[PDB]
Amino acid sequence: EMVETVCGPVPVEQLGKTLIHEHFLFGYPGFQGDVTRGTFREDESLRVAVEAAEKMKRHGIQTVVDPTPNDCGRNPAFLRRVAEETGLNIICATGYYYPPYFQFRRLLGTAEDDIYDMFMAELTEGIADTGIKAGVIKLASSKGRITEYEKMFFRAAARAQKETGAVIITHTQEGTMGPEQAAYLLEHGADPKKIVIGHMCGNTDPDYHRKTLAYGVYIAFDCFGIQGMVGAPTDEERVRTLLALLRDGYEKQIMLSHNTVNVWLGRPFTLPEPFAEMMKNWHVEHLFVNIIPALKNEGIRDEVLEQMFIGNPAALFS
Amino acid sequence: EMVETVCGPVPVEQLGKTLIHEHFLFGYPGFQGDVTRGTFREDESLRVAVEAAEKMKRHGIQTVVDPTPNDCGRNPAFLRRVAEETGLNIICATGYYYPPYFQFRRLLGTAEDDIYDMFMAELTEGIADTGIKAGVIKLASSKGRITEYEKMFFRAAARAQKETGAVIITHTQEGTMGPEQAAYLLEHGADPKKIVIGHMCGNTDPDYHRKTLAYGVYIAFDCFGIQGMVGAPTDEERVRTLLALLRDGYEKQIMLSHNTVNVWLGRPFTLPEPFAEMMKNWHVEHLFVNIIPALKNEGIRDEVLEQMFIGNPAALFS
Ligand SMILES: CCCC(=O)N[C@H]1CCOC1=O
Ligand SMILES: CCCC(=O)N[C@H]1CCOC1=O
Ligand SMILES: [Fe+3]
Ligand SMILES: [Fe+3]
Ligand SMILES: [O-]
Ligand SMILES: [O-]
Ligand SMILES: [Zn+2]
Ligand SMILES: [Zn+2]
Repeated sequence: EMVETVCGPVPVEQLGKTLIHEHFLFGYPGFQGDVTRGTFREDESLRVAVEAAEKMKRHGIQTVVDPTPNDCGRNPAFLRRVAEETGLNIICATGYYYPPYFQFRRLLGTAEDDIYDMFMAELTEGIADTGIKAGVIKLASSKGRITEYEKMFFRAAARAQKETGAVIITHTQEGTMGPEQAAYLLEHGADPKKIVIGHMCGNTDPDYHRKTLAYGVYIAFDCFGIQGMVGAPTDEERVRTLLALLRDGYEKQIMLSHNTVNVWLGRPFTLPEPFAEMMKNWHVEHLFVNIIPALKNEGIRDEVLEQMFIGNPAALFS
Repeated sequence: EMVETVCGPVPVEQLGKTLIHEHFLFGYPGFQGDVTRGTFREDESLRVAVEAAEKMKRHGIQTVVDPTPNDCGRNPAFLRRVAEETGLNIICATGYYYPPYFQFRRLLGTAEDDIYDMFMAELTEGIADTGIKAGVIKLASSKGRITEYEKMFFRAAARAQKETGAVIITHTQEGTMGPEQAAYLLEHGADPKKIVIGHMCGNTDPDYHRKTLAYGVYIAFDCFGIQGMVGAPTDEERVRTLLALLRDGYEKQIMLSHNTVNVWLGRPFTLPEPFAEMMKNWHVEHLFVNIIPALKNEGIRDEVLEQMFIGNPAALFS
């Protein structure tokens, strides 16, 4: 029926056309240490975010999932300000990026319990004093493995999902562990229809994807526009991969996004022109402007795309 | 002549009796993600900190070095409030606890430069907008090695020390790398008389210490009261070790402290009773009330102790 957004509960029927994975703000853990050179300018950042939101509304986006983790600068009140200004629905996450705070607590024996308690509080009571609840649980695993640290979060996540029916969204590292993540969450009682395995576009072998899809989870091709960095494949390889699965009838299990960071937290930087040109398409219109057109030209039907941006999010949250 | 404190520049002659290593606030990196259950209560925390400061003043402490790293909740304005209330001098640090924020920047090729630039700005311009400058650079290495990540900070630190004459204070992990740290900083032009190698009390082999002292650096026995946790020796083993070096004439190179955390950031916790009893003496009076008395009884002279708490800090900062 309902999903919690940064502006409170909203009917799932009303979510409409949705990007499953975008960041208004994001910083890599440790950004907070770099405050003297990386101080947060709220009014300018709000301007950039409101601009990004409007752009999305231009292409009929009514809802955005912003899964920024707790230790990556998640800022619910700021997201609420963006939503209040634009009418955009924004759903935020509870979760951590892929030690030693939770490692210390593991020494105390309470760590996995504390993580569960955190998920429950943020899903059912509210984030800090913002009075905002998260709508998704955010998980991430490492390249080629789900570490013992990460598994605590996975187990906590599963446990929390059973109580709340919250959606789980995942991050996979460099195209690994898709099936392992799905299998492990299912072992601990999670519901596949409530799970999105993210960053699947980081692997070009459609066999890998089918292995993941066999579990009945959603997968996200959510890194469109990211090329030539962090061992990423090109958008063409993504399209090629995506086409294979669409033709094989998997549309009810696939969702698309860019994983943009519209305001970087911490110290400003400039990608060097080696990297810069390859990333030039990493913005929130790129799906609408460049990717979807190519898909049409390869005979993907509007009924199919609507399953991805409208039907799938709707089913996911219902 | 002068050292920067949280209340601005102060003549070194006026620093007086000094604890080289205590924390008013501290949290392990990642504490900020646990905001919903670990929210910071400023007025209560300020009360506890002011209490801790008064305790120290009772035993003639005029100056405290608080080397809380940037990503561990370092809060200069808060420290300034404690100092303004108590007349205590508090010197704070610039530095990081022992990825991926600075790992990402290493991908950009600017990381070590950015770190240096951060040290320079915080030593010579100010921390954020607080108008407070750090008085020490804070470094830490891992158990049994100084990683390539950590070396960036070491090289940045050395470089900064040459420009500013700032003091470097270090953390060693479980009694390793003392001599390596000293040797590496010296290779890059750091001045041994401006370096304190911390957590030396984590190793009980006085040969290890002498190896470190041969470089002409200060060493800190700064974990008094910490027992039965993370490879910590007992205070008795510390005393035994300390006595060997005092009798061998190293007093001009040794300093003492407790490495207290008076307000933990993040989620409150309680130590289990197995751990809790061993740690019962971990407070800022313990040196004064239990350790120094034992040293007197083993015939350590007041002239010697004064070299440690007064002469050494004074020489260190001058
Ligand atoms: C420039 C490299 C790509 C990148 O940083 N993507 C961001 C999006 C949010 O989480 C990520 O790591
Ligand atoms: C309870 C274990 C001991 C402990 O927490 N020491 C703290 C002091 C400050 O930096 C440390 O890591
Ligand atoms: Fe992301
Ligand atoms: Fe410390
Ligand atoms: O991401
Ligand atoms: O410490
Ligand atoms: Zn991700
Ligand atoms: Zn330390």
